[PDB]
Amino acid sequence: RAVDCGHDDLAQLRCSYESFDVDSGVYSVSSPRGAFIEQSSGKECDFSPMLTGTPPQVYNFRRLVFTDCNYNLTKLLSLFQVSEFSCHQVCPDALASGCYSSLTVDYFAYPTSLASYLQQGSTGEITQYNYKQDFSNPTCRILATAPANITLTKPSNYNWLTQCYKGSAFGNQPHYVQTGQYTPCLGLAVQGFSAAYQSHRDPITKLVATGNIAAMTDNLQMAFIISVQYGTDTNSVCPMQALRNDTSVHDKLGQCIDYSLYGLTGRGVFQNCTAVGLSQQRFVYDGFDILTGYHSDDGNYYCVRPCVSVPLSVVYDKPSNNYATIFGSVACDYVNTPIQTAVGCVIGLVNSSLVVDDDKCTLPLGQSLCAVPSSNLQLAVINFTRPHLVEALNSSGFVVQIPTNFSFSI
Amino acid sequence: PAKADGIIYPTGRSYSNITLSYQGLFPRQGDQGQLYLYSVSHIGKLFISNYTNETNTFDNGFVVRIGDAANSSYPIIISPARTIKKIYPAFMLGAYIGNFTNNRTVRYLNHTLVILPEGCGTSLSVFYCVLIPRTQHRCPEDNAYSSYVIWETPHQDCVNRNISLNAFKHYFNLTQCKFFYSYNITEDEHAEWFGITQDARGVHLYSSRKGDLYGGNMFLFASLPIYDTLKYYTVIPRSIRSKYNSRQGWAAFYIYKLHQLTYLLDFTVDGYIR
Amino acid sequence: TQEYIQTTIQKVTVDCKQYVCNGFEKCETLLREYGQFCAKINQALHGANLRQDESVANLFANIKTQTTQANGDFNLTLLQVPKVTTSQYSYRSTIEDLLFNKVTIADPGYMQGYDECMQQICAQFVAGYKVLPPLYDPNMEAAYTSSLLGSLSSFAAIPFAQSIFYRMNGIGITQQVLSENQKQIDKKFNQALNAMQTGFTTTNLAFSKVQDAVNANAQALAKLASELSNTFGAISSSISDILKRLCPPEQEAQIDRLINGRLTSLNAFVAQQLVRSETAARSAQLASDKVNECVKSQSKRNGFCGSGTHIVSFVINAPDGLYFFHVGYVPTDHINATAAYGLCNNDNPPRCIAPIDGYFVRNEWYYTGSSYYNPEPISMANTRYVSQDTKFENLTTNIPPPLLN
Amino acid sequence: KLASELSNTFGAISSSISDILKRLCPPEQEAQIDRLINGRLTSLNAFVAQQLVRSETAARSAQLASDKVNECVKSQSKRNGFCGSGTHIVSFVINAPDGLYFFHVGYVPTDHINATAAYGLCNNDNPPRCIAPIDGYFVRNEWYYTGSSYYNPEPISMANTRYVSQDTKFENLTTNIPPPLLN
Amino acid sequence: KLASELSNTFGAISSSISDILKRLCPPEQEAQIDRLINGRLTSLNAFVA
Ligand SMILES: *[C@@H]1O[C@H](CO)[C@@H](O[C@@H]2O[C@H](CO)[C@@H](O[C@@H]3O[C@H](CO)[C@@H](O)[C@H](O)[C@@H]3O)[C@H](O)[C@H]2NC(C)=O)[C@H](O)[C@H]1NC(C)=O
Ligand SMILES: *[C@@H]1O[C@H](CO)[C@@H](O[C@@H]2O[C@H](CO)[C@@H](O[C@@H]3O[C@H](CO)[C@@H](O)[C@H](O)[C@@H]3O)[C@H](O)[C@H]2NC(C)=O)[C@H](O)[C@H]1NC(C)=O
Ligand SMILES: *[C@@H]1O[C@H](CO)[C@@H](O[C@@H]2O[C@H](CO)[C@@H](O)[C@H](O)[C@H]2NC(C)=O)[C@H](O)[C@H]1NC(C)=O
Ligand SMILES: *[C@@H]1O[C@H](CO)[C@@H](O[C@@H]2O[C@H](CO)[C@@H](O)[C@H](O)[C@H]2NC(C)=O)[C@H](O)[C@H]1NC(C)=O
Ligand SMILES: CCCCC/C=C\C/C=C\CCCCCCCC(=O)O
Ligand SMILES: *[C@@H]1O[C@H](CO)[C@@H](O)[C@H](O)[C@H]1NC(C)=O
Ligand SMILES: *[C@@H]1O[C@H](CO)[C@@H](O)[C@H](O)[C@H]1NC(C)=O
Ligand SMILES: *[C@@H]1O[C@H](CO)[C@@H](O)[C@H](O)[C@H]1NC(C)=O
Ligand SMILES: *[C@@H]1O[C@H](CO)[C@@H](O)[C@H](O)[C@H]1NC(C)=O
Ligand SMILES: *[C@@H]1O[C@H](CO)[C@@H](O)[C@H](O)[C@H]1NC(C)=O
Ligand SMILES: *[C@@H]1O[C@H](CO)[C@@H](O)[C@H](O)[C@H]1NC(C)=O
Ligand SMILES: *[C@@H]1O[C@H](CO)[C@@H](O)[C@H](O)[C@H]1NC(C)=O
Ligand SMILES: *[C@@H]1O[C@H](CO)[C@@H](O)[C@H](O)[C@H]1NC(C)=O
Ligand SMILES: *[C@@H]1O[C@H](CO)[C@@H](O)[C@H](O)[C@H]1NC(C)=O
Ligand SMILES: *[C@@H]1O[C@H](CO)[C@@H](O)[C@H](O)[C@H]1NC(C)=O
Ligand SMILES: *[C@@H]1O[C@H](CO)[C@@H](O)[C@H](O)[C@H]1NC(C)=O
Ligand SMILES: *[C@@H]1O[C@H](CO)[C@@H](O)[C@H](O)[C@H]1NC(C)=O
Ligand SMILES: *[C@@H]1O[C@H](CO)[C@@H](O)[C@H](O)[C@H]1NC(C)=O
Ligand SMILES: *[C@@H]1O[C@H](CO)[C@@H](O)[C@H](O)[C@H]1NC(C)=O
Ligand SMILES: *[C@@H]1O[C@H](CO)[C@@H](O)[C@H](O)[C@H]1NC(C)=O
Repeated sequence: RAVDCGHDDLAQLRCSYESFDVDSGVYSVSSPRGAFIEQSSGKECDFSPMLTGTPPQVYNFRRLVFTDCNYNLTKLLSLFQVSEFSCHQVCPDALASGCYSSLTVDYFAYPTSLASYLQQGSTGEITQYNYKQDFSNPTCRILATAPANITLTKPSNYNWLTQCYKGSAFGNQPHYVQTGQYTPCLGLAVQGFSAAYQSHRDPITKLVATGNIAAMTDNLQMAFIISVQYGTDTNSVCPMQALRNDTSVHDKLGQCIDYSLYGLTGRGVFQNCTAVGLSQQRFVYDGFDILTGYHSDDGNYYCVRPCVSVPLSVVYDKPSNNYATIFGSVACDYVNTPIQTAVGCVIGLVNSSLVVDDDKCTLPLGQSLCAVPSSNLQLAVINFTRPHLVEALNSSGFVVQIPTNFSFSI
Repeated sequence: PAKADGIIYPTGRSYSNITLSYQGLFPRQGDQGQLYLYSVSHIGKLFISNYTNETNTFDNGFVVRIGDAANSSYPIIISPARTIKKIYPAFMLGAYIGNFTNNRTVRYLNHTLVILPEGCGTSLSVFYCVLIPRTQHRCPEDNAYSSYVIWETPHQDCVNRNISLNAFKHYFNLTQCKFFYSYNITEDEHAEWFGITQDARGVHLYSSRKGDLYGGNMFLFASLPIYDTLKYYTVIPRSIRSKYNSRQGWAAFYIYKLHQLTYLLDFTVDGYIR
Repeated sequence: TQEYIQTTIQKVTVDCKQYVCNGFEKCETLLREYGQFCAKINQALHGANLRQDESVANLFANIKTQTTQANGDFNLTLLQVPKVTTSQYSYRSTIEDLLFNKVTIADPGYMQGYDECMQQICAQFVAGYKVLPPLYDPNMEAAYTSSLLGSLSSFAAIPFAQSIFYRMNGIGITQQVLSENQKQIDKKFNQALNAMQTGFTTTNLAFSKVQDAVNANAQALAKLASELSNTFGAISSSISDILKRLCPPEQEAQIDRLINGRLTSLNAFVAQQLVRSETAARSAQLASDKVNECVKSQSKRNGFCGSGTHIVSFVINAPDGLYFFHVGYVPTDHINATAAYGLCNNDNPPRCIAPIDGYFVRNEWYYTGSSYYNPEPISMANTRYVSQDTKFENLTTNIPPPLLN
Repeated sequence: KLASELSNTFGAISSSISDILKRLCPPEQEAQIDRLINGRLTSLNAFVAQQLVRSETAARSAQLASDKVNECVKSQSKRNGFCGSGTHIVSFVINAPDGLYFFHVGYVPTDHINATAAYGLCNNDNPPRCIAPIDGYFVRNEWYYTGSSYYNPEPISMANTRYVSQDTKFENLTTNIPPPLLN
Repeated sequence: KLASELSNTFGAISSSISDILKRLCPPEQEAQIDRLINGRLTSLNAFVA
C-alpha cells in the first residue's frame, strides 16, 4: 500500500503524519514566472593600463577600480594562463555569472616561485614589507603567467623589499606595510633593486630600504588581487557573458518574477505604486535591507514585495473519508464551487444554512463556523441556546422557579 | 544633528519614512570646527591670514559648511554694513609634506590633490599633479616669499576659464598630472555642504548640490582614483581684488573632522534626512 | 476595582518548509534530510492550538446561565447594548466598545487579509507563519457576556434595585438606613459606574495587563519574523545571495547553517508557545472561578473581588481575556463609639444577650449596623441569646425588651 | 523528542560517531565530532529547561489537587460550580496515571414550576411584627413554606421562619395569619 | 549558568577573544569570533526565555 503525497491535500496530510490513517480535525498543510531585466546602455571597462605597459613590482602595485562598466572576462582569461587561484567568500564562477557594484584589481609582477609568501597567514618579507591582502570584502588572489605574444613588456628582474627600517639610538625600527596600503619605503624603492641585498638610504627621513633579486623567467609571471562589492552603487559592473536582453514589466505585474535591476538579482512581486524615496538612488530599502521599491526607467515606481504562498488547511472527517480545503484569509476571486467564508475561501463545503449547538461541533473552522458530516461536509454556524426567560409579575411579591423533579449529575 | 548637519547620505540606495541606526563617517555633536575667512584686498595688496602655516591632519576626512550667513549684513573684516555673499573653499591635499628652501609654510612633495573653484564660482576643477615650486621674486623659492594664494578680480573677470589655475600656475609648475576633472556649478546663494573621504577605492567627494539642495544632505559626485593615503590638507588662502566702492562681504566656512560614529537617522517620505 | 484575567493567547501555526527554505528549490533537497523535525513542529503547534480551543469552549460553557430575566434609579446604560450602535457587533456593550477602542491591536485579517496585503500583520505570508482565527467570533462572545449580564437550584426574578437592597443589607447595613438613604445610594452607584469609561487609561493595573497581553503576541511574532534575518555564520541571511555568490561544494555548507539555525529557532518558538499556552489555560480556570464567585454571587471572602465589602460585579470581554468591574462598599467617614460584648439582666438565673451582624453601642444601649452608624432600639430580630460571660455588661436600670420577662 | 534529537547531524557528514571515525581523518574527525558534541549539549540544555518548567507546573497543580480534596471530597462545598455543576452533594477521588481523578456528584433540577413568592409577611398588630423564611420561600397554593430546591408547600412555622424588621416590601396579612405571627 | 556560559568554546580554538586574536590571522579570526558571537547570542536568548 502506498500514498502519493502530491495528488491531494489529504495525502499531503497523511505523508506529513507518516501514517495511512489520520484523525478527524482541521489541520494545516503546506502550501519565477517571468523576467524583469533592466540594464544600462553599455560601457566598457578600461583594462588597457594593465595589458599595455611594463608591470610594476610587489611594493609599487598598481590598482584599478571599476564602476558602471561591462568587461569581457573571457578575453582576459584567454590572455593569461592561471597557475593558482584562492578565493575568499566568493567563487570565480559567481564572478563570471554575476554583477557587483565595484571591482578593485591590484596587479604586479610576481614570480610563482614565491607564491607561498602571498598566502593568507604568511610571515615572509612580502607580507611584512611589500603587500598585505585585505580580507574585509569578497576577494580572490590569482597568480597567472603571461605568454610571450602578449603586449606586456617584461621587466629586468623581480624585486621586493626585504626589510624597511629607520632610526638610531633605539635600535632598528621596523616599518611594516598596512592592510591594503603602500609601504612607507616606497619612495626609496620606486627606482627598484639591481643586486641582491642592495640597500637604499634616504637622509631626510632616515629611512633604509633593502631589496632582493629574482632572475627574470622566460614568460612574465604576474599576480592579481581582485575584490568585489555589493549594494554600493546604483549601477553595477557585469561581465559581458552575464548580460541578457531587456524585458519590460508592463505585463506580469503581481506575480513572483525574477529581476535583474541594474545588476540586482532576486525574485519578488512588482506592483505599480506611488513614488516614494529619492529617485536618483533608484532603490528604496527598508530597515532590514530588503528591496522595497524600484524607481524605474519607464518612469513608474514599483513597490517590490517578496513572493508569498497562500496558506492551506484541511478539514478531514475520518468516518466519512471526506475532506475540504480552506484557503486561509484570501478571497475566492484569487483562488479562481468555492464559498467565501469568514475564515477565507473554502472548496469542498456546501452551504445549507444549518445551525449547530456548541457541544455538537466536532470540526471547528476558525470563527463561529463548523463542518458537519451530515456523506457530505456541510458548512454550519455555531449558536448557543439562550437562557430560559422568566417573566416578572406586577404584584406585591416576586415570581420564583422552584425545582419539581431532579436527577444526579456526576 | 537635530538639523541633520553634515550627514553623508548612503550611496546606491534610499530609505523612506523609517528610522535606522547607521555606522559611518559622521561629525561629532557640538564640534565647533575651524573658522576660515576670505577677505577683500587693500586695488592694493592682498589680505590673507596664516591658514598656510598650520599643519592639519586628514584622518578620515572632513565636512565643510559653505554658505552660512550668505544674506546677512555684517561689518567687513578689513574695515570693522555691507551684504555678504558665499565664497567657495580651495583645498590642497597630499600624502607627503616637506619644506621650502626658506622653511616657511607647507610644501607638498610628490603627487598633490588640488581642488580649486573655477570660473568665478561657476565650476570646480580637481587635479592630481606634482607641483614643482617656482624660483622668482615672491614665488616659494625665495626669501621674499610669505604664502601662496589664488586671486579672482571680479572686475575684469566674468569669463576667463583658467583664472584660478593661472593664479595657481603663478606659484607652481604642474607636471606629471594624472587627471583633471571639471564639474559645473549653478550660481546660487543657498548654504551648501561638501565632504572629502578616502577609502580603499580612492578619494570620494560629496556635495549637497547633487541632491537635497535646499537641505543639507550630501551625495557622492566624484570618485577620484587616488590610492596613496592622504595625511595632510591645507586651505589655500583666497583673496578677492575689488574697488573700495565694490567691496562686498564673503561668508566664512567651517571644517569639521569626520569620525567613525554611530548615528540614528530619520528619513522622510520623500527620502531626505531631516 | 477593575481586574483582567487572560483567557487565550494568539494561535500561531508555522509552515516549517516555507519558513526555513523560503521556496528556494535547492534548500528543499537539503531539508529532506531533516525530514521529521518540521512535522514534529507542526504536530506540536497543532496540539497546542487544539488544547487552547478546548479550553475556550470549556470556559464559555462554564459561564453560561440556565435562566434569565427580562431599572429602579440605577443607570445601567454602559453595561447594556447601545440602542443605536457604533459597533459592527450587535451584542457588544458600550463599555466593551470603549475598552476595545483604547487598546490597539493589529488586525490579522481572516476573510480578505491576503488581498488587503497585496493591495498597496502582513508578514505571515512572507515569513511563513499564520495566525489562526479564534474559536468564537467576538459577536458570540459578546452574546455570552450579555446573556450573563441578565442572570442555587431556584431562580428568583427580583429586580436590580431589590438585588442591590438585599446585597447591601447582607453586609451589615440595616433596613432603615437603606430605606431612608435610597436616593443617595442610587446617586452614588450611578456615579461610580460613570467613572468606568474614564478608568481606561494608563497607570491602571488592569488596563496595563490588557496592554501587556496584547504586546506579548506581537513580541512573539516579531521574534519569529526577526529570526529570519540571522546569518548564523553564513555570508548572508538570504538563500538567493548564497546561491548566486558561491559554488556548489560550498553552497550546501552555507545553506545548511541557515537550515540548522532556523530549525533551532523554530524549536525555541514552539517551546515558548507551549509555556504560554498552558499558562493561558490555568488563567481560564481562574477566570471562571472568579465569574462563579464574584459575578454570579455576592462574595463574603475578603480581597477576592475588589477592595472594600463586595456588593456586585460585572464581566465584559477583553482582548484575549475577560474584564471585571468589582463594585465594592468603602467608607469615607467614621465615628468612635463605645460598644458592649453583651448585656445580661438581674434575674436569679442570669440571661445574657448578643447582637447579630451589629454592635451594642451607647448613645441607654442601642443596636446599630456593622457597616453604618444608626442607633436603633434593641429587639428580638437584632439579638441572639448567648451564655453568660464575665465581660458582659450587667445592666439593671433600663433593660431592653428581649431581656424582659 | 529526547530520543529523536540524536538523529540530527548538526551539519556533520553523519549523525553517527562511528561513520565519522571510519570515513574521515584525524585532522577533520574532531571538526565534525565537536559539531555533534555542541549540538547535543544544546539539545540537552533545552530538554532540562523544559523539564524544569514542567516540574514546577505539576508541583503547583499538586497543590491544587490537595485543595480540591480538602474542599470537595472531605466536605460539602457551598461554592458555586467549584467542584462540578449544580449544587454540590458529595465527591470521591481515585488515582490517575499522573494525578487524581474526581467524581463530583451534583444536584441538578430537571423540571420546574413558576410560583408566586413573598419577601415576607407582617401581621395587623399595632406594633407590626414581620417574619422572613430561611432556606426557602413563602409560596401560595394562603401562604405556605417550601424548600429552596424542591417545591413542597408546607405549613409556616417557627422552624421555617426567622423574625425581621418591618419592611414596606412585605405582604400585610389580615385574613389568615401563620402561627409565628400570632400574638 | 549565565556566568558559566562564557566558558564555552562553541567549537573555536579557545573561549577567549584574546587568544583567538593572538593565535590566528585575519582570514580566520572572524571565522572563530563569529562562532563565539553566535553561541553567546543563542545562550543569551535561552537566559531571557
Ligand atoms: C617623491 O619624490 C621624490 C623626489 O623626486 C622621489 O625620490 C626620487 O626617487 C627616484 C626613484 O625612486 C630617485 O631616482 C634614482 O636615483 C638614483 C641615483 O640617486 C639612480 O641610480 C636611480 O636609477 C633612480 O634614477 C631619486 O634619486 C629620488 N630623489 C630624491 C630626492 O629622493 C620619490 O621616489 C617620490 N616618491 C614616490 C612614492 O614616488
Ligand atoms: C539667501 O536668500 C535667497 C533668496 O532667494 C535664498 O534662496 C531661496 O532659498 C529658499 C530656501 O527655502 C528657496 O525656497 C525653496 O524653493 C523651492 C522651489 O524652487 C521649493 O521646492 C523648496 O521647498 C523651498 O521652498 C528659494 O527658492 C530660494 N530662492 C531662489 C530665488 O532660488 C537663499 O536660500 C538664502 N541663503 C541663506 C543662507 O539664507
Ligand atoms: C569578448 O572577447 C572575445 C575574444 O576577444 C570575442 O570573441 C570574438 O568575437 C568575434 C566576433 O564575434 C569573432 O570574430 C572572434 O572569432 C571571437 N574570438 C574568440 C576567441 O572567440 C567576443 O566577441 C567578446 N565579447 C564581446 C561581448 O564583445
Ligand atoms: C609662517 O611663519 C614664518 C615664521 O617662521 C613666517 O616667516 C616670516 O615671514 C616674514 C614675511 O615675509 C618675514 O619678514 C620673516 O623674516 C619670516 N620669518 C622667518 C623666521 O622666516 C611666515 O610668513 C609665516 N607664514 C604665514 C603667516 O603665512
Ligand atoms: C623554513 C625554515 C623552518 C624553520 C623551522 C623552525 C622554526 C620555525 C617556527 C615557526 C615557523 C613559521 C614559518 C612557517 C613558514 C612561513 C611561510 C612563509 O615564509 O611564507
Ligand atoms: C630598550 O632597552 C635597551 C637596553 O636596555 C635600550 O638600549 C633601548 O634604548 C630601549 N628602547 C626603548 C624604546 O626603551
Ligand atoms: C536581443 O535583442 C537584440 C536587440 O538589440 C536582438 O537583435 C536579439 O535578437 C535579441 N536576442 C535574443 C536572444 O532575444
Ligand atoms: C502607475 O501609477 C501612476 C500613478 O499612481 C500612473 O500615473 C501610471 O499611469 C500608472 N501606470 C500604469 C502602467 O498603470
Ligand atoms: C449560505 O446561504 C444563505 C442563503 O443564500 C446566505 O444567506 C449565507 O450567507 C450563505 N453562507 C455563506 C457562508 O455563504
Ligand atoms: C442565535 O440564536 C439567537 C436566539 O436563539 C438569535 O437571536 C441569533 O440571531 C442567532 N445567531 C445566529 C448567528 O444564528
Ligand atoms: C421525574 O422524571 C422522570 C423522567 O423524566 C420520571 O420517570 C419520574 O417519574 C419523575 N418523577 C417525579 C417525582 O415527577
Ligand atoms: C510614515 O510613518 C508614520 C509612522 O511611522 C505613519 O503614521 C505615516 O502614515 C507614514 N506615511 C506614509 C506616507 O506612509
Ligand atoms: C596664526 O596667528 C594667530 C594669531 O593670533 C596665532 O594665534 C596662531 O597660532 C597662528 N597659527 C599658526 C599655525 O602659527
Ligand atoms: C620644516 O622646517 C621647520 C623649521 O623649524 C621644522 O620645524 C619642520 O619640522 C620642518 N618640516 C618638515 C616637514 O621637514
Ligand atoms: C631649514 O631647517 C633645516 C633643519 O635643520 C636647516 O638645516 C636649514 O638651514 C633651514 N633653512 C633655513 C633657510 O632656515
Ligand atoms: C617652471 O616652468 C617654466 C616654464 O617655462 C620654466 O621656465 C621654469 O624654469 C620652471 N621652474 C622650475 C623650478 O622648474
Ligand atoms: C559646463 O558649462 C560649460 C559652460 O556653460 C559648458 O561649455 C560645458 O559643456 C558644461 N559641461 C557639462 C558637463 O555640463
Ligand atoms: C445614563 O448614563 C448615560 C451616559 O452618557 C447618559 O447618556 C444617560 O442619560 C444616563 N441615563 C439617565 C436616565 O440619565
Ligand atoms: C457582671 O457580673 C458578673 C457576675 O458576677 C461579673 O463577673 C462581671 O464582672 C460583671 N461585669 C460588670 C461590667 O459589672
Ligand atoms: C403592607 O403590605 C402591603 C402589601 O402589598 C405593602 O404594599 C405595604 O407597603 C405594607 N405596609 C404598609 C404600611 O401598608
